[PDB]
Amino acid sequence: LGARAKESLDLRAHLKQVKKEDTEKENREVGDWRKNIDALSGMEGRKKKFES
Amino acid sequence: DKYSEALKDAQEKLELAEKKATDAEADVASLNRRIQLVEEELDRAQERLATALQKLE
Repeated sequence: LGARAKESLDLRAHLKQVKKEDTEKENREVGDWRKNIDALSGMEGRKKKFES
Repeated sequence: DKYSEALKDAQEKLELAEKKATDAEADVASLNRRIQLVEEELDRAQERLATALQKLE
């Protein structure tokens, strides 16, 4: 019985570990980066173009 | 004679008044453009603040 249980759980843990490997490789470089809008106060009012 | 001297004084006054009018009109236009810029910028600040408060929630 212990052998049956070990074989089943070992196969399960082998698939579990192969699944972990992908997460181990990278974990953050999949998300995009920050580019929020803020500041810009110092820019001038009479734009060099007429969309002012 | 009196009307001639009065005309000179009135006309020089006109020139200076016109020059001040042109100066101040250009200043007003520049200020209007700048306050438009600052108003829209304040609007930008508002939307981004809203985004931050919803994301934080």
